[PDB]
Amino acid sequence: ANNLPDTQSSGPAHSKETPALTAVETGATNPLVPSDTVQTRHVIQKRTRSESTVESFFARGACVAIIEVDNDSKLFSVWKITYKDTVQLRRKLEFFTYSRFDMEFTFVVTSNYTDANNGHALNQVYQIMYIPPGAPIPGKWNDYTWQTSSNPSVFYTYGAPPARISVPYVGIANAYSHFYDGFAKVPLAGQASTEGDSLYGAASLNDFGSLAVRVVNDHNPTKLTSKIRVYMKPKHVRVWCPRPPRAVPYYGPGVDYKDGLAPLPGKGLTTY
Amino acid sequence: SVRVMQLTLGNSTITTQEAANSVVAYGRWPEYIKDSEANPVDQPTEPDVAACRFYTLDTVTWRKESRGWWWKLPDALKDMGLFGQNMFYHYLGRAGYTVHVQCNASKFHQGALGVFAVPEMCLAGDSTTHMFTKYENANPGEKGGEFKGSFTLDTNATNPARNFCPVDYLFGSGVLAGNAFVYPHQIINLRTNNCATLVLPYVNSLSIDSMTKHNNWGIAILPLAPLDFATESSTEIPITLTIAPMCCEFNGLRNITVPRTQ
Ligand SMILES: COc1ccc(OCc2ccc(COc3c(Cl)cccc3Cl)cc2)c(Cl)c1
Repeated sequence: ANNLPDTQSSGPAHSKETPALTAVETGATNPLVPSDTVQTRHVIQKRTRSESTVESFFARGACVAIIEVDNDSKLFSVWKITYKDTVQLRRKLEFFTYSRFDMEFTFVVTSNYTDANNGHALNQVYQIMYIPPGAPIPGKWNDYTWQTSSNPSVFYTYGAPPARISVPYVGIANAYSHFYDGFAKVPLAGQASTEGDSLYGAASLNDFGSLAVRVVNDHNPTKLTSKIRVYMKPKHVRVWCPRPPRAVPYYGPGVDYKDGLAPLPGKGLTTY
Repeated sequence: SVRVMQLTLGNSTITTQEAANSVVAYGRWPEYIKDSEANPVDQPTEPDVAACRFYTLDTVTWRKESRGWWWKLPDALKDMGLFGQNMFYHYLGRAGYTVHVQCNASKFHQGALGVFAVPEMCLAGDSTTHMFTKYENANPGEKGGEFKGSFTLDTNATNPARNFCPVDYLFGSGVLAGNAFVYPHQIINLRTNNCATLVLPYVNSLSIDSMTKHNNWGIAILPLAPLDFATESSTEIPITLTIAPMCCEFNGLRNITVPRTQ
């Protein structure tokens, strides 16, 4: 996040040192600066790379999900936690193979009457319950699971500033894997083809669990719908192994492609 | 004294025996770009004596009916010797100036000319289409332009003139001319002086810019008190304009620029 070096003045040359010539076969990039190939003046550099630090690049709340609940089973909804339901944050994360950070979740809740001239309801309160992989998932908008004696819940009152909570680095590995070239199972010799088969590039069937959202108020016959837009921001970021960015449209959770396979336009070789 | 001076730049010298001091705009003398304010990294060219010398642009004539004249810098000097060459061969260019306006008459003549140096002197156009003045009209070169006594809207839709319509009392830009004194200036009152001398530093929001796309200064000359003589309804006295670029430095050399004309 710092300063750039100054440009030193450089005069003419006539020597056996040729920085302009190189050999990219080695796998290295030629570290030339302007003064290597032209005469330069002294410039005191004041520009910095403060905004391109790994932290500043991700320091934005991106939408990862839009959970919908109809307060007239739709009285409650469950969202399997992921960053792949949307494309924008996903593409930025995928510039790297591994990552490690904390997360900040902000929830923007909106609601409205479906009918322009019918129904009425008192102010709604929402419960956003996190169900860690293993915990019982709600079957009804009002069954015993909503007691949350151990699961973390967030109760949001409609109209209040967006709710917000922080989550630590929760991975079971030392870093989050954006790419996993493997399987969760190894098919063994002799077992039925139905056996030992698993998805390519998938780890746990339930990585991070899911969110169960519901309106706590008793539902009125009035037609109402609410949407909880989930925004996530990685804070305290560290990333490893850069990768080229996604060039063609995403086709699922994997690196699969199908449709926009011809991303580049035509342009004449000798056309400026 | 305040009245006698001699200016020498390169191979050119100007003498005056009736000056009224000289003005150094904003109290800043022209200078070269410092390393702490430098932007383009390539080695600059500094023609020095070949470009920083006095160039005499065309002489205009003042009559009882004149409304005023205007020029744009570096535009007015684009065809001036090696200064113009360097201007067109380089992407970027920077320069300050010494503007010396000349106008002598006699002890029986009257009149006062207001000479103003305006940074970013944007002028008003002639159509209902905003910012419609075309490049060729905005950059007249050494001949410059003239102020008008009234606004006249160009209505030829088939062939719009796309020119300026600078009304004099509106300073050609929608402001009152009497307030133009907030800009560096001098007055050539015939009963007092022969000339006006202004030293202009480079003014811009950048250290260096494109001289072909952008005019930094504008020179406006307005008759504050009209020309009058003895009893000759007929009177004409010339106004000669001599300008010298200062501290010229150019960056970004390539093939020469040949702008479209007329
Ligand atoms: C590589 O990029 C990643 C890695 C992991 C991720 O998710 C891990 C994750 C694990 C638990 C929770 C649970 O967080 C919550 C809690 Cl406790 C209470 C209330 C609401 C929430 Cl929301 C949320 C996200 C995401 Cl979205 C991107």
